[PDB]
Amino acid sequence: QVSGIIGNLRHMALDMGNEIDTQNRQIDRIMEKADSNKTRIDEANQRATKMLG
Amino acid sequence: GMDTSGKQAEAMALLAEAERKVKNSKIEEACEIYARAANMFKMAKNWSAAGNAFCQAAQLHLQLQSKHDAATCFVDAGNAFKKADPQEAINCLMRAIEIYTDMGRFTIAAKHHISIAEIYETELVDVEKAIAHYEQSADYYKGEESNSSANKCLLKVAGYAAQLEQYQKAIDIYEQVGTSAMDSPLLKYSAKDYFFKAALCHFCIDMLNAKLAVQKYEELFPAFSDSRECKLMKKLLEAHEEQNVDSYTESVKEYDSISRLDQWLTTMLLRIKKT
Amino acid sequence: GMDTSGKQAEAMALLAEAERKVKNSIEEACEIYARAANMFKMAKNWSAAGNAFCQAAQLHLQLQSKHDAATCFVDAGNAFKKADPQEAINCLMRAIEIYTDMGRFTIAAKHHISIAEIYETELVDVEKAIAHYEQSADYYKGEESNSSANKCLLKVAGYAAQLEQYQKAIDIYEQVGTSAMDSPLLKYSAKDYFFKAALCHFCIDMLNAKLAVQKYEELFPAFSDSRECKLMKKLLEAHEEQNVDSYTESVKEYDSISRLDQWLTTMLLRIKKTIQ
Amino acid sequence: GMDTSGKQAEAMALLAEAERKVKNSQSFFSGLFGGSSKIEEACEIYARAANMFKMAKNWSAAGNAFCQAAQLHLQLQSKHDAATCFVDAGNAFKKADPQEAINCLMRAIEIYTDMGRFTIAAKHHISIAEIYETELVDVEKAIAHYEQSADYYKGEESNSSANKCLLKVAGYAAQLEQYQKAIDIYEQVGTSAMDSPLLKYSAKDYFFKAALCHFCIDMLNAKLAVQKYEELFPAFSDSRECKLMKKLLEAHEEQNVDSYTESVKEYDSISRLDQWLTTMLLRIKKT
Amino acid sequence: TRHSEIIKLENSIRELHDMFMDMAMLVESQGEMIDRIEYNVEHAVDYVERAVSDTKKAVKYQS
Repeated sequence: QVSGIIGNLRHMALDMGNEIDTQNRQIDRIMEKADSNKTRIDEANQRATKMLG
Repeated sequence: GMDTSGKQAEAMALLAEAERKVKNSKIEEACEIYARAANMFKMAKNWSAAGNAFCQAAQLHLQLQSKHDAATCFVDAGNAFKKADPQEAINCLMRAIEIYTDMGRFTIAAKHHISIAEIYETELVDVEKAIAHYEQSADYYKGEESNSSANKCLLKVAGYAAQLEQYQKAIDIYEQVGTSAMDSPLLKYSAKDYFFKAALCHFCIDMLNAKLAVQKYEELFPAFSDSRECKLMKKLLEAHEEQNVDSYTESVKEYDSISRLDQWLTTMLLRIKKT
Repeated sequence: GMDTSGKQAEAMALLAEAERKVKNSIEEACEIYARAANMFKMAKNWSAAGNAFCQAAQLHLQLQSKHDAATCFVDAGNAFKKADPQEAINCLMRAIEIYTDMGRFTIAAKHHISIAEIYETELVDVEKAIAHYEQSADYYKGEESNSSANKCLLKVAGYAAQLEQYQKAIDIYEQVGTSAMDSPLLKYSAKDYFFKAALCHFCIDMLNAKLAVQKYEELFPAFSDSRECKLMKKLLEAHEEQNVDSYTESVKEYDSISRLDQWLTTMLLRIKKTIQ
Repeated sequence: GMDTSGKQAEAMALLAEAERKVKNSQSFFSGLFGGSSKIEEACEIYARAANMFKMAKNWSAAGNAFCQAAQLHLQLQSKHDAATCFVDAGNAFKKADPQEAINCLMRAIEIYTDMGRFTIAAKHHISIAEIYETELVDVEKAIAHYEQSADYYKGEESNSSANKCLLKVAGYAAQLEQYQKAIDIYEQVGTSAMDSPLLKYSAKDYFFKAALCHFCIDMLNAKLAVQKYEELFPAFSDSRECKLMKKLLEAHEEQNVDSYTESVKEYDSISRLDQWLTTMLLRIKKT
Repeated sequence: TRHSEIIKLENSIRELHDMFMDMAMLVESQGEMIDRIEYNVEHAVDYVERAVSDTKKAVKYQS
């Protein structure tokens, strides 16, 4: 019985992987975008102060 | 095919129109049109011209008042040139790293350092240059207190050094990583494996000090006794003590039967067995 | 090297320019100070950058800044953590106070934990570390953070059992076991908490320990199923019959079957010291 | 402690100053028409006082300050910020007593659904359901709140949270002696789970729950349900649940109570039982 | 046949250990990145809220 079970268990492990790695990659991308976004708004603020002087 | 020729013709026409517009407030329009031309050339599957246009647009943006956009353009140009002249891409990525570090973006700087090290090692045969970039990335991570990336970089550089016969630095790095993992709540149980790596280096140096080294490692980490790494170390020592052929062959066969030994591990094992 | 000298000169020039600007006179001075601090950091000379960071933080906070000032103070404290632990602790405490006044208890608790761990590792101080852990536990309780609250409770109970009275640790273990009883996922660890309490109850008296372990077994049926119940029964019987051979055999078997981290061995030795 | 006493005194002084400022705000507006800056300053001071009370660990005072800030900002037409302040007040009350939290969350949900903030409305409905479950035992109200929260979540197309609410609702319903709804929900969840390989394993538990729910009716229909589950999911036979239900049916065929008890004990040893499982087994043994 | 099943189980255990280590390191990196982005987004939202409040105050005072 244990043998069979462990076999099944191995399959489950693979299943988790099918998602995990991919998710991490996606996160990295959005992180980069977020940083850029912040800069952009900061730049906008600076531009908003350009006319005020 | 026809599609590639049409894409090339469209890219050439767009570049000519951009040149006409720039030749005849205008700086922003020139930058935007140059970026659009670079994107079109990239979509046209022309690597050299697309990379050159992207580099020119990045330089124009540098002329423009902006920093993050310049760094993004630099990294995109480096990625594009990844399949082109490596030297220009490396220089552009180094400049982007400097720009990032200027405002304190040390995390992205370390990431780009690791990227340039990776490209240098995979593309060219000179891997020594990548070692400096990896060390700089590790130092940046240590300054930022990133344990995982620092440990990965230290392990990679130690492995490369061991492949280069620099046993002292590799063994020091392996011991430091092992003790850090032991202190840390996680990765401690795997630290035994790291210890073996360090031991391997010492095993290549001498045999009479091997007994003292293994005794010190055992007393430092008494739980290491049940580890199969201690079994491998003692079996290798016993095999090397007596000049026979069966001992080392059966030891390597038995240890391989569980898991496939790494190429560097097997190379060092063969080197020690031959002598 | 030449790079370090150049960065140091640039930082000094920027500091002088900022000093001149502030003497003449608003955010330009703070920007110059931050740029000088970053340039000094580039040099890898961790020393003397923290001073620029503190100057920038003070100048920026003097003009009513709340969020940016707190972030700059946190950065200065992190910079000092490697350069000068005392300055890092001061900056972290200032940032904690500012953020807590702003209502951000997560950052305050994290900085308290960092101060406690730096005191435990770099310096020599446990009572202050315990107080910081308690404060972080209260802050995370305000946020109903179950994981951090449980971690802090376990750490506090362990430290108290090691050095302080055991009533608080015993109550914490009982509460954790009761909470985990309903939760299926955490039930496996629940028994361990009860086990810990038993050890604490042994520091006072043997009959009290017997009563406590009986109560823990009755409260949580699973505690009886685990072999730890048999181990406690054997230990209590050996103590009652006053036979060191049985105690030694039991501890040796426990060590051989399960590795020890010097905690259970220490408690067992403390229990055996009074066996006489 | 002395520090706690000092913090309480400072909080009381700040509350008195806020009361004076809000009192004088009306006079200033009448005499000069200075605007609404006074109300915003009073709300900020109330928030600071609530933070100080949290320093002193006073739930009631912090909740009162948050309510005052919420109403003051609501008078400013800032419906979103007023709803946020009401939500903060409800959270503060949850520490001591959620009695005010019920109306606070109701108002917050109404405000959020008026503008279209469906996710926060669903989360607040979930909070209301949890409050009712922990304070009262009236399951039906919690079920209704869970269905409302699920509907709100599906309104925003934000899944991965309504499904858990529906599963918890089905688990509650199974204990309330209702067959049709619980069985329908369990079978729907199972058939949805079989398609997804990750959740396919969890379908066996729902099939076993449905089989147990239908077993109380009679043995004949229980056997039909078991056969239907086996045909739909033959792999369910591999799980211990199918073996357990088959053993129970076989024991009941001969009224072998000792065999049933032995099987139940063996299953408990294999995996610790749950309150719902024990209740269902005891009810089944009645017939 | 006992040795075959024993070695198969050992190989499965070793593969599971390796996958555990890899995905655990990846999850730790993911947690570090999620913490960093949480801090960044908190700072950005606070900064934009302050800026928009200041802009609203300035425009209301001017008009």
